Amino acid sequence: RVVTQNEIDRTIPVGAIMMWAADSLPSDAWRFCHGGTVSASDCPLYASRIGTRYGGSSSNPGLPDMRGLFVRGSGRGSHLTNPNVNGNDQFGKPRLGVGCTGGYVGEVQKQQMSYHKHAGGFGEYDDSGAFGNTRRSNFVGTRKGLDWDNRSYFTNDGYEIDPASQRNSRYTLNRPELIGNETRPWNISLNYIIKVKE
Amino acid sequence: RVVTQNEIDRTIPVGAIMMWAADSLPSDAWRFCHGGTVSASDCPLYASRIGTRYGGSSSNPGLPDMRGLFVRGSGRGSHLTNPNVNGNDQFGKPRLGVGCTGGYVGEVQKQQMSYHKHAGGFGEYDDSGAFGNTRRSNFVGTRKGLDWDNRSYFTNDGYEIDPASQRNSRYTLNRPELIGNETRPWNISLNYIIKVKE
Amino acid sequence: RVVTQNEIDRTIPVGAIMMWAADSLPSDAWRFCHGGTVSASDCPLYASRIGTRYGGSSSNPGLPDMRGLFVRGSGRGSHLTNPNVNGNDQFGKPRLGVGCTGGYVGEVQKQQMSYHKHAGGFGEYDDSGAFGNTRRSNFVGTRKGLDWDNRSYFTNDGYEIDPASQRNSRYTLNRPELIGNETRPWNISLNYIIKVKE
Ligand SMILES: [Zn+2]
Repeated sequence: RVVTQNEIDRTIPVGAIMMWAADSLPSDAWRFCHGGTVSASDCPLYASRIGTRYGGSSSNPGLPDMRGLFVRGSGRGSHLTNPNVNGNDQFGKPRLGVGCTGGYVGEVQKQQMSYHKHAGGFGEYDDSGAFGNTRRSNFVGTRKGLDWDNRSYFTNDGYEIDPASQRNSRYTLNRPELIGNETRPWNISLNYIIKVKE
Repeated sequence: RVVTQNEIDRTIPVGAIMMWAADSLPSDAWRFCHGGTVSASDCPLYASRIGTRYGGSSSNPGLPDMRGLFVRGSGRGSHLTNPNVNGNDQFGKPRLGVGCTGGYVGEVQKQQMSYHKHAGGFGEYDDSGAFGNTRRSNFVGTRKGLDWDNRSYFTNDGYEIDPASQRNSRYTLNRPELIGNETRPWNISLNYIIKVKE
Repeated sequence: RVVTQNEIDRTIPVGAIMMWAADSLPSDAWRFCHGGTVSASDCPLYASRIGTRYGGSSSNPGLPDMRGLFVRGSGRGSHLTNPNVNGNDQFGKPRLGVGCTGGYVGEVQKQQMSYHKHAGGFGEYDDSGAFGNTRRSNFVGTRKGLDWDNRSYFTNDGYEIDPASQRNSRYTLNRPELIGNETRPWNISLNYIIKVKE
């Protein structure tokens, strides 16, 4: 059977986004998601379906600016709402779905890390750590001079303190370059492209 | 040359997933990945290629529910298996590829953060921190009353303890809103759509 | 209007990447991003547009190997460059855009977490924590034997120290399975596919 023009938008609707493995595009059917605009007269289905939700004006609708961004599904689906990943576990700690959701379509979220604790390098005999404690074992502390009206002294920020040339295993906090400015998984950077006209 | 119907599935095969920049779809060729079902008689190539791997039944195959989820490649490829990002570094710490992999196709993984350490706000002269230590320098500790049969006292969970109105630089632990319920990178939320019929 | 062959590449250009919800592909128009190669004579537009940027040779151009990887947009766009997510906040801490960027197209980044601090389980009266401190309140410390030429003792790595069967709420550091080998958000694993020929 021979294919007609109405099947084009059916196959890839204007408004759709995919990835692109190079730096330039071969045709004006697609545009980069780099925050430009399109002309509404040039791209009437983009103007009608997307409008100004990514900025611009009705005459020159905005394109998404996805440079630097990861993508997640909008909303919160069955893998996140399952009761078995919500509520608190047997130790009273929230399960890993709690507080995790996509936004509305087009919403941008900043980097974040879950709250979490570490066991400290000092402590005492009583079961009275401000934020919890281990069982008693081979751990240092003092028997002298304890009182309970002090400050909590902060840990450092996870970067190394001593120079690499003077460290060994026990003077090194972390896996190499794990701590930095950004929370993000292993990833490849690609361009995102959006379909704007037939 | 004129295009025939067999080239449709060639160009975008049923089973393919991309992103969508709005809240509704213009045709029934695509469906949202929101965990619905399709009819197998309506969508025979979806029924044959995908079947019940995302749930549903043979008569009404399930759609993926990608709401709230990021996407990674299934498996573990050259960027993760390269020996230069595996094994231990010169300080005995596992390199950043270790333990990092995609799952099988359709597998869902929960949020996670790598193990890591911080330098503590207290310590002693001996090279005997339970979890390691720095070199000796301008760091507080006590010379009195040490013993080694105590508990380790936990750090807090990274949220601020004192109110913003009473903090300054040194009373503030973290970058603003960095700590929260979720580990995730900077991202935009979009819909995912799957091709279900011609 | 009847559709001709030149509209194929227009609709989905060779070089485009999307996702795939199964384990095999129905036609040779697309290939998995599993690090293979294609033949340049079989796939001349792939050879001309992509060349050897993902490896291989001019005669047999390489395919991306996206197995295990997430995707982010290349570059750094308006959501990351906005002055209101850069610079330092009122406490002198860098806002959450600082240091966050996509790479060049095809660049791979390793997992990372932002630097951050926790409040320690010990401290003293003076406003002199090496890495900061809270206000004075109900916090343990010693009044005896302080000096300032010690080491900083490290925290542990966030994994639990005591066995689950012997823990309760206050002996448990973290949300269940939050700490592991990998920093990554909630996600689904899928195949990535790239368009290589008409
Ligand atoms: Zn930490």
